[PDB]
Amino acid sequence: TAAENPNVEVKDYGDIDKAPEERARGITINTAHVE
Amino acid sequence: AFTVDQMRSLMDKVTNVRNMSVIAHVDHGKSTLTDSLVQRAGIISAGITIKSTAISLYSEMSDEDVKEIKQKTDGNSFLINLIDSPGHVDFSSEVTAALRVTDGALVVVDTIEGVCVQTETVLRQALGERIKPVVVINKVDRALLELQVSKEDLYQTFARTVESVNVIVSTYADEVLGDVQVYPARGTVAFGSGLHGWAFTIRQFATRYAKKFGVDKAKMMDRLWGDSFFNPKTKKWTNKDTDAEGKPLERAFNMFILDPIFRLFTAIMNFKKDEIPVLLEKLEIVLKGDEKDLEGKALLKVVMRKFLPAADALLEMIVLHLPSPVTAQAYRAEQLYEGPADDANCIAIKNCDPKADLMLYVSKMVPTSDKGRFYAFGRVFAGTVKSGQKVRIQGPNYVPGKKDDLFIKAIQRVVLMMGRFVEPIDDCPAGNIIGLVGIDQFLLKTGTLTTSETAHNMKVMKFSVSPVVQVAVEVKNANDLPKLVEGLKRLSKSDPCVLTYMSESGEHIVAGTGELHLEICLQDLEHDHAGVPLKISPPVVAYRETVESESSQTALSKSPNKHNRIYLKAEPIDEEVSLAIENGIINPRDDFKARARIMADDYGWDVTDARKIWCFGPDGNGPNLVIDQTKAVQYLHEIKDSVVAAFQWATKEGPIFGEEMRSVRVNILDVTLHADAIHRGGGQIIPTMRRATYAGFLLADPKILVEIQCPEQAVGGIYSVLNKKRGQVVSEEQTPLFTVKAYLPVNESFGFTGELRQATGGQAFPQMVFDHWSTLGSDPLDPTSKAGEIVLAARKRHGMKEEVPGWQEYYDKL
Ligand SMILES: CO[C@H]1[C@@H](O)[C@H](O)[C@H](OC[C@@]23C[C@@H]4[C@H](C)CC[C@H]4[C@@]4(C=O)C[C@@H]2CC(C(C)C)[C@@]34C(=O)O)O[C@@H]1C
Ligand SMILES: Nc1nc2c(ncn2[C@@H]2O[C@H](COP(=O)(O)OP(=O)(O)NP(=O)(O)O)[C@@H](O)[C@H]2O)c(=O)[nH]1
Repeated sequence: TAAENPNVEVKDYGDIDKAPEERARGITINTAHVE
Repeated sequence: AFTVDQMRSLMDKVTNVRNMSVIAHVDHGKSTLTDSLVQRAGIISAGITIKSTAISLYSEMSDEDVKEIKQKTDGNSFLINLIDSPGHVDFSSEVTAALRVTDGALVVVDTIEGVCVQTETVLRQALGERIKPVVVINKVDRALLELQVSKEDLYQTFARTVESVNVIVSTYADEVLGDVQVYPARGTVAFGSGLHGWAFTIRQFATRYAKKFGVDKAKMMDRLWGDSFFNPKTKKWTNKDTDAEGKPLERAFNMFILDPIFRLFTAIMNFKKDEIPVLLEKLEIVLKGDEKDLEGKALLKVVMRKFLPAADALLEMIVLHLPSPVTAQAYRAEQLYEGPADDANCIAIKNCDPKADLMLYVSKMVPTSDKGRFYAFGRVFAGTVKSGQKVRIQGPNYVPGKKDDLFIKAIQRVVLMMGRFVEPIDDCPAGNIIGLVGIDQFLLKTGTLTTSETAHNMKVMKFSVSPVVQVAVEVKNANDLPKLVEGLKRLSKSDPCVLTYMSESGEHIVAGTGELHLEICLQDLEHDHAGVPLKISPPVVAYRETVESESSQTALSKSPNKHNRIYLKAEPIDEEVSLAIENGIINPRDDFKARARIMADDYGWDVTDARKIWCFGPDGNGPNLVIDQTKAVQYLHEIKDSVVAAFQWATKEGPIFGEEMRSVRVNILDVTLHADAIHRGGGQIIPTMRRATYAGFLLADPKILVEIQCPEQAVGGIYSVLNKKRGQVVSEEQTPLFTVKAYLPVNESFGFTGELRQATGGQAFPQMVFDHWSTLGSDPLDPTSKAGEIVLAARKRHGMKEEVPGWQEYYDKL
């Protein structure tokens, strides 16, 4: 969507599973919100 | 990248807004799919950061596409709010809150694993919020690369996954919504690989082959799915999978959509460099520049992105099928609103009226980097919220009549919650999601903001949601206690599902939904919230000290002076009576006469004994009593205070190992005092009474609701576990699931939640509340009996001598 709208911040995979636990287990643990 | 003006303009056309989230079992690719959406349509503004809670997407559809949208549309631009949802799926209320602010959901299902319990759990909760679902069967690449699966097998797998899903939907979806099931032919199911950027709908292929087969796409998309066959030999479309001769016909879906894809994979991955250019040319795919040199997966990834852009498939289902707030608040108003259905605020919700009084629901408090400040996250259902606006904050217990939970305060700032960032804005009308700053202190977790004195307050899914896992927390360095007490408060505010309280034994308790949840909580508490070395350990269980029968013989004890003696016997107080005292039927301060009539007429007591209760204990109101049965003691009235005081002391600290007494009745049979008050003084009689009580006690044969919801076939595991833990079934009721109620000793509940999921295949959900005191039949004084082991462990833990002093130790022979 950010290709169509400059007003969308892109979030990459590692920006979403960013927690130290998530990295340690290699899964999502926390809900993440993106726009 | 848009400007605040562009965003605000986009937010005016709520007909072209989509509030939704992604539902997925761990590892099914929820993250990589959203990264795909964000990279393709994410929106960004043209030093305060927040935890990413929601992301905005932007999408434009073609004029023809927009005509297909079966709902009010204004133009070809769409604003999509991808709302973050927690990862704990125990039917928790944190999840329900997140879903509550969405109207549609993108459900991710794995090609191989299919629909798993976690998936069913969030979907079930979603359906309970009248959310419309759309599916994406993800990880398709695994079936082609790893498993080498065949087309018909892949098909069958897809069809079974779609069926599993529509079983959950048909079961929990409100009949008033109509058919909310999902159908590949209607474009509500996508297939693909979030890791590799390609996806499609039958519609896109219909558009592609319509103007080529000389047929309108409405006809084409019906033919591109299910039992439609095109016999190249007859050049005709039929619904029979065989021809006249009976030979096997390949399904249109396989022949026109899968085959081209299969051929691209096979040619590119096998380096057939003379077959790739032709295939690409036929599909009208153009490699430019450095792309012409790619091979293998690299070439594949690039070719599939051009052929069928993933985000494109997902955005198509979102825009065309997920519902836009005007449409939804019309049939969601009544549930959302506790008040009158005819009420002015309920109507404003149904109409999503921005000019009405305010009806803003606070979904949760979100952590910010603004030194311990939490911003309120929520949705404006009615009216419009403004910066510096005077509003009425109503907690979870507020009622229009009382002033409970009410908090009038101005809203400091209205901010757009964009990922980890915020953007101050002046106002926000009904139908939008928004963040409020300055509400921290007044609200923790859910709430309801209104601008009407009449306004009533606002309301929750088949993961654990109860704080069943708990530990005792304490600072390693005494002086740190202040930070710990403060950290717990900070921790509680940031986590809705976390619980902290002080135990009967004086320990700070922290409890979490599950072992993992509790672990994050303790880590965060220790590292951030409190930031001090913490010591973690199990909770100490409290016990009661009672008697099973009357004293086998009169208890006799003398005072230090050796001049005073008390003669008494102890006997059990009936449970119904102890309960009556504990719960308010028999009270310490009631008029002794009326109380005695009740104890005698209703509980079998002798009315004289009752009229003569001297006190309750411990703390003057406990379920233990001293009754006066003496006949001619001269200075009785003068020792009463000493006797009462000694009882408060005796019942507070039992002789078995220092636990409080319960259900203990003490009858004073006789008292012999010295003639002169000097030697009769409390300092003489208080010890006597306490010593005699302990003796009467020891001479009286001393002794010291788990609700589970689950499927039938799983119930067997429940009985299996319970039997392994001195459990006992109580009730088995019920066309939802089953609910087994049972008694489970507290000292048998550590790890129970784990052994239960393991014995029910993760289908059982426990709930536990303290129920009763229960008398252990074993000897408390026998170090090897069940009760005795507990007594020996507590004694050693407290540095007392192991042997329990026996009654003879408090008996003073005449
Ligand atoms: C809403 O959540 C509830 C449930 O988790 C449960 O009812 C739990 O029980 C706590 C205990 C409560 C009992 C009464 C106060 C008297 C006896 C108490 C207990 C002591 O052994 C039994 C349970 C478990 C406890 C020790 C081991 C911590 C209790 C305690 O508070 O010490 O309390 C919380 C607040
Ligand atoms: N082959 C292939 N792999 C993919 C695709 N989409 C995601 N993956 C891979 O599958 C793995 C899991 O993706 P991920 O997005 O983290 O899964 P999840 O569903 O978010 N995780 P969890 O359930 O723990 O949240 C990753 O290694 C990712 O590269 C795809 O389209 N094709």
